[PDB]
Amino acid sequence: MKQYLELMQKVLDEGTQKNDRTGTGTLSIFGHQMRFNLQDGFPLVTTKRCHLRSIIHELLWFLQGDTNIAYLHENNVTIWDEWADENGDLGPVYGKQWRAWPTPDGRHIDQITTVLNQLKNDPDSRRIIVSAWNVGELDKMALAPCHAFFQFYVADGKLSCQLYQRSCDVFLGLPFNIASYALLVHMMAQQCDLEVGDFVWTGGDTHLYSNHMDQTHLQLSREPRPLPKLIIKRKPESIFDYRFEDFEIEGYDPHPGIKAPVAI
Amino acid sequence: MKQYLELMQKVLDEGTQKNDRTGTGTLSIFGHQMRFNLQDGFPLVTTKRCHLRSIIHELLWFLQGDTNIAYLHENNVTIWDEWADENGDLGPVYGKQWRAWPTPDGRHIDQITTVLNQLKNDPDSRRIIVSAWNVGELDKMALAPCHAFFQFYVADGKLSCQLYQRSCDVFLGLPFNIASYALLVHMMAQQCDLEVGDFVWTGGDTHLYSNHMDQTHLQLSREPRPLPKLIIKRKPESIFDYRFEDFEIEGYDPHPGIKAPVAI
Ligand SMILES: Cc1nc2ccc3ccc(CNc4ccc5c(c4)CN([C@@H](CCC(=O)O)C(=O)O)C5=O)cc3c2c(=O)[nH]1
Ligand SMILES: Cc1nc2ccc3ccc(CNc4ccc5c(c4)CN([C@@H](CCC(=O)O)C(=O)O)C5=O)cc3c2c(=O)[nH]1
Ligand SMILES: O=c1ccn([C@H]2C[C@H](O)[C@@H](COP(=O)(O)O)O2)c(=O)[nH]1
Ligand SMILES: O=c1ccn([C@H]2C[C@H](O)[C@@H](COP(=O)(O)O)O2)c(=O)[nH]1
Repeated sequence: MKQYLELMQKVLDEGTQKNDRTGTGTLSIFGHQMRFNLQDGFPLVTTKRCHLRSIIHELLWFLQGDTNIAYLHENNVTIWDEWADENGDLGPVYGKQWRAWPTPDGRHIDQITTVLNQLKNDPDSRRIIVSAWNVGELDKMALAPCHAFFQFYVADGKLSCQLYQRSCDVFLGLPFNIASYALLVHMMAQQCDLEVGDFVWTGGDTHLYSNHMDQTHLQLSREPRPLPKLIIKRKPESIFDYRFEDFEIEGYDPHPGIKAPVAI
Repeated sequence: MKQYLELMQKVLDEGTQKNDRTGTGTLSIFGHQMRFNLQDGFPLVTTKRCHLRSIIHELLWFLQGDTNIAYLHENNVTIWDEWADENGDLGPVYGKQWRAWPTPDGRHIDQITTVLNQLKNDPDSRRIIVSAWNVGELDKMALAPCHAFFQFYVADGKLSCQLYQRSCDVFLGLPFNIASYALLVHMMAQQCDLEVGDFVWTGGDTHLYSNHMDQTHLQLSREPRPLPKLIIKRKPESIFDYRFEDFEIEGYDPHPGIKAPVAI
């Protein structure tokens, strides 16, 4: 994608060499924002092949409030396995914060159903936020959240979303993080009889790891193909009721996949 | 300043007319970012006179964990007055979350001590964040956090900071919020022997209120002037014991302070 290839070119031309907790070394910039008008096409990378199945299953997993990896295993998703303890638990991560943020006095707030009730009764609110950054439970999480915070806004009967991502692995994580959030914006728009607006991505530490530089220069020498189409074949009774097979992706024809190591 | 003024015209050319909680009406955009190189001077507006004594007093009030406007009265800062209960209290707002985010298990977390220790021991960290968006406590706050989430970054001996401001009053609040955080970046750079870097601002619902258009049109015809320079006259034993006496701006030659109606 134009926006994606241009962030890669910007971290290569402006990135400073940093060290990081996984030992691997990075090229790094701080502060970046880009926008995708979701009516132009579904924002899934065409310069290397990505796999929808995985983006969808992790999204369904977040929406049920799940933080154990067995659901993901049942549907062949492996990326969470190094962080999981012996019982497959990742601790209070995304799915838990989304659906059941713990308050000081006993309570639990479901941030997803709150947001659906704000878009319905009060779409002009400036407080239609979902946060995963629970400072209090961060010591209990397998990984502190990268895509930590997001805000929805409604305009001419169109739903927009902005995500604050504190840390971003440009080459490996970001194809999946933007497809994940753009999918949640078609799901919340369908539920609210709203049209799709913009998905705005903002990054804190936006980086390329040192052992991704050949890969990066190969992908960037590929010109983008036309952006694919998302078809939802079913409007479920609630947002928690989407199954994998409601979603069809049309017109997706990518360049060959490019592999690269995950820094631990 | 040119970034701030470019944003102001953008909200007029492109802003959607929205109804808001006050009734006043607004012109609005979603998703906007601004980079301020702090080497080039202090980012306090020159097109209208801003009063540094109130900026510096609100911020020392935050850093001490205080949610009662008593301190701000001793030192004449008003603005938090319609939101305070008869005992002068705002609920667990900014300062309470910066210094004492409360767990489910009784304990508290001092996010400013955490963040100073991370800057003094692990500067490459992509988790040097402090959040004021405490979901389990939003209902006990008089007004939910506008400047909600920020992240620090260390690259070539320089300290940078990025802010997420969910809802923004371009005319009134935004001049004060840019100086306030740029100021914090200077106190943190000083306590941690780092040079100052970039201050990056990211907004959600960025808006201009209807009854501000005249003052905005007056401001857009005035040219910006050179930025001031912030001298910090001493080096305190901790970031918690700074004082009004310690801050000085050389080179501030603004246009007159412009009066404009606040919305309740
Ligand atoms: C350094 C780093 N660490 C991470 C650790 C946790 C993550 C969890 C999820 C995601 C983003 N979500 C997905 C969700 C599914 C897949 C992938 C990523 C990557 N992908 C693997 C497939 C793994 C496999 O062989 O089965 C791939 O590289 O193609 C997936 O199918 C990124 C990370 C990162 C990440 O991208 N970078
Ligand atoms: C509509 C609106 N509501 C707010 C809610 C309370 C706020 C609290 C803090 C700040 C930002 N902090 C400061 C810090 C200093 C000053 C002001 C605000 C406003 N101001 C007034 C004086 C104080 C007053 O309005 O009572 C001025 O003359 O410009 C100050 O000197 C803005 C708001 C807004 C805000 O920006 N706009
Ligand atoms: O959704 C995800 C999850 C993780 N990461 C990356 C960010 C960093 O490269 C790494 C997490 O390491 P820290 O930032 O916590 O150090 O994983 C992503 O890009 N996207
Ligand atoms: O630091 C601050 C505090 C408040 N506001 C503004 C944001 C909105 O204009 C209004 C708060 O209204 P809500 O967003 O909460 O609805 O005050 C600022 O811009 N900066």
